[PDB]
Amino acid sequence: PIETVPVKLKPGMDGPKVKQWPLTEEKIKALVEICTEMEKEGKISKIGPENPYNTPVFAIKKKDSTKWRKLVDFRELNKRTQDFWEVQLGIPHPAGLKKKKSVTVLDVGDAYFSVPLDEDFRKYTAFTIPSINNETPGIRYQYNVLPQGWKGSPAIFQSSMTKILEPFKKQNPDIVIYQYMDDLYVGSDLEIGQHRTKIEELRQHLLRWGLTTPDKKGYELHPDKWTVQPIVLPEKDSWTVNDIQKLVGKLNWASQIYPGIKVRQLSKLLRGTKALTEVIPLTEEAELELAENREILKEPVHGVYYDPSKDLIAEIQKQGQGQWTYQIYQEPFKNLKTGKYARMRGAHTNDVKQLTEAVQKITTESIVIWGKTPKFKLPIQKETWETWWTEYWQATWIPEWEFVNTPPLVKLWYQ
Amino acid sequence: SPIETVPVKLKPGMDGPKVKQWPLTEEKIKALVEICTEMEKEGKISKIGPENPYNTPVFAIKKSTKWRKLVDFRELNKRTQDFWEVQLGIPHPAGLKKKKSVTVLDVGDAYFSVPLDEDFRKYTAFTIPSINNETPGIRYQYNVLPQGWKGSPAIFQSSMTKILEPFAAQNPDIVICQYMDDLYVGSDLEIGQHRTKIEELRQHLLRWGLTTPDKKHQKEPPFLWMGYELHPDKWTVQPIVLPEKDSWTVNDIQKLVGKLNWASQIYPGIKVRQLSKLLRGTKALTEVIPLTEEAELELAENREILKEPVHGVYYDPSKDLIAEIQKQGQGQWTYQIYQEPFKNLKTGKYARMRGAHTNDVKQLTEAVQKITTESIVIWGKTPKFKLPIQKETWETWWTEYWQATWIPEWEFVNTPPLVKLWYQLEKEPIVGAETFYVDGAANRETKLGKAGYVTNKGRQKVVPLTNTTNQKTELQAIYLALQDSGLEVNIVTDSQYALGIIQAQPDKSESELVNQIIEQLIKKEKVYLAWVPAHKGIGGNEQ
Ligand SMILES: N#Cc1cc2c(Oc3ccccc3OCCn3ccc(=O)[nH]c3=O)cccn2c1
Repeated sequence: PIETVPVKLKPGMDGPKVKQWPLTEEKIKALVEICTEMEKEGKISKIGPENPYNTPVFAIKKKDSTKWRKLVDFRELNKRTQDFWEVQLGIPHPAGLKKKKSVTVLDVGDAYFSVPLDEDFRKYTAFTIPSINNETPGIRYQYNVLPQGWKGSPAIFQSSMTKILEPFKKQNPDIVIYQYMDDLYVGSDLEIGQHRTKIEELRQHLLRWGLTTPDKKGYELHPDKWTVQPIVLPEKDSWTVNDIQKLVGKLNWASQIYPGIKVRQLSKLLRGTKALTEVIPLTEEAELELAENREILKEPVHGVYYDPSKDLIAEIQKQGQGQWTYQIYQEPFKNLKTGKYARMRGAHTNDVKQLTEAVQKITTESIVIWGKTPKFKLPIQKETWETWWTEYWQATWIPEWEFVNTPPLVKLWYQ
Repeated sequence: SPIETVPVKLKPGMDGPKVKQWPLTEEKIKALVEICTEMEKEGKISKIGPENPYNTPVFAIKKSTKWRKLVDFRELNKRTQDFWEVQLGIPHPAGLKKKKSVTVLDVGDAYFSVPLDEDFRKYTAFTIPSINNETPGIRYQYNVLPQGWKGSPAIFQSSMTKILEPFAAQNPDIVICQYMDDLYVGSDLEIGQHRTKIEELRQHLLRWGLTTPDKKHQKEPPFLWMGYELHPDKWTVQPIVLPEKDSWTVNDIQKLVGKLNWASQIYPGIKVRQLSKLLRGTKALTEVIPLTEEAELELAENREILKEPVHGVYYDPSKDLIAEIQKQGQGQWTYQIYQEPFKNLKTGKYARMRGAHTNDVKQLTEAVQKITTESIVIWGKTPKFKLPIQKETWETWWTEYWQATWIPEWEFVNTPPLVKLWYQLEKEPIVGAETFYVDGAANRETKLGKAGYVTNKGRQKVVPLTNTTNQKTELQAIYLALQDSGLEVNIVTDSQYALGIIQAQPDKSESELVNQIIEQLIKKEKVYLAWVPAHKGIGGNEQ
């Protein structure tokens, strides 16, 4: 009977009105079955035509063993309710989580289902289960309880979460716990063995207060290695004209980021019109430029800090051999974080799956470091991604994304 | 009427429409009273008092031989709350499943058979005027869903669905499809049983106030629905008419392209490239556009395709879903979706309008995505693909493409025109080959440019150019090096543009210059294109 926490949209902001993407017959049936039981438990209820709002709904298999889950793209509602979960109720972000050696993630979204939602706000939680070939109008539900995927749900459950976590935070004062959406990030410096046992302690402390947590045992994420990776120049015994050409061009690109790089001595080495395959020995004066530009290329950039008022931007580029690379930034050439994602050797691997897994890997790291997700510039056809991104999505959140139609001129510069 | 009403509001911070009934045609006013009295008799409207209930204008017109009442609700519609959108998408016949008997039923008075929320009935007020002094000033409000109102279609559809819900549970075997004011009941029962259930449904709807067709079910197959001919065991588009003229306006080319596209869903081979190119001018609709020789060929070829009727089958969920793609002409592609060879569920085409340079493999990848989307929309699954491309051809492409592409389950089809990589650039420089240092430039004002090269062997050439762009000369310099080199050549350019076009490995383009470069690249045994930063001085090409 907990009094509903009233939610008000920003003045001048109407509710979300997003279309429902067409789905497989298999996925529609799983949603109808899930929603039928959710309606039976009072979590959701059907609505009439006087509700014009809609939020897209999808189906994933997190456990992947006869386990269909419902995922709602509350991205638009999150933007139009930002003042509620970013100003009125705000979950502060710890900066010590990135310093901890191991950070385990736990799903705690089931706690929101007990808390009711304000009757006046339930209109904006509306979603539609689509019908195949428009044979019938969709099935229209709205949430009566706190909806998972909405950023206002953990902000409302914030006080209840802090109260439940208080005994565990007391016995373990050095463990950092952060709540982003439906997931609890738990960071410590302990040995992996006793870290997992301490995580199992928190899992049982959460359980004895009525908070269910998936017990499928999402490996631990170690953020000590996280850094802006250094740009590496090729290392060869003997050099050719072409290898020095690729070297001069790469350092000219780094001049936009790293100033103080000089290639003129290397440019003097390649002067007369010569064959690319012609092996030109390295002069000592230009060799000094290679060593001077290897040293300055391992120092971090200057004047690169995170801006809380600006959004994060993540660019992924495909390097081949089942490997991808990424750069998180806010202003161009000022990289807050770079890295590379390489899928473990797998015959089942596909380009979309690797990009999907990369986006989830990048978003999680970005959540741990900054407490908010970036907007991805995805190297994929728009309609291709919008069709198959749900097939490998194992996360409860969905980051913003757009699609790049302009190719990268040189892939090797990032790698 | 016992149907439960739907609560309707006005948009926040708005009030009822208070328009005035300016027109005062005495002839029409009497005919309006004759309708409003016999419509008040049926309870669809009710006279209202002098207390301001706002006002909405009314007019009269004649199509029987009876005048009709029209109420301009645009002001109300602007002030009414938004509703859930009635799906614009219509079911495609290729997705429907064959039913032994299909019955179409139309509701006579749809919106006037469904009530309206009482608190919202004041805003529907309207005035019947009188030219006489001491004007009687007849006033009325709507008790049912008015015509041309914003919420009438969505409220009717949900009310109809809630009315069908008891019948559907009692009779789960029958299948009812709802579209606007129509119901399409399909059953695999014996015809005598089917006709009993239909009359049972008509009685159901009459108890709720919904008129159903008399004369049993006034619907004889085939059915003409949304430009589709629907038959018991087949479907096809309603007959297409292609006009023959001497002059063609932009209006006529639009209508012709539309009718051609509509035929593409069943008639295989339709092309609309050259005809749509005439529309690329996008001038005023009234202007007359001269037909080209290639567009008149497409129309003659399309008229030959439409000369003999072709039909399509319905979906059988028990069987596999297959789609076959064939390349057509200049980047146009045609696909056919079937479950059995001689009978196709539907057909279609794909064209790559966006972009100036592309290759065949990328267009085929895009076509599969288009078919994958359409198959999900119509049948809730993706099809098995029969594609005219070797696996090693596709595998070589996606492993080195900068984007990510998903290749579904597919088998090879040896029916030409096949899809192949006409050329592949070298990844490392070629030893024992000449090295062409190319560069091109032009002045924007003069439009006069020059392109040339300087080889390692000392060979040099400069060719003048007129009416060119810096990009057109940067590609021209590479074309020169290709013309003047052996079957193995190393080219070095300072143009990220020219490097970009070539490294994308296109096999066709709009610019004639790129087409000639593709020809040389195909002729050459080995080509290594490399890039260096301009103005560093290493290139040494100064013109
Ligand atoms: N006017 C019109 C019209 C009829 C229909 C329609 O008919 C069906 C209704 C329920 C089940 C299967 C159906 O049809 C399946 C295919 N079919 C269609 C016609 C026929 O005679 N036999 C047959 O098996 C469905 C969708 C749009 N429609 C538009």
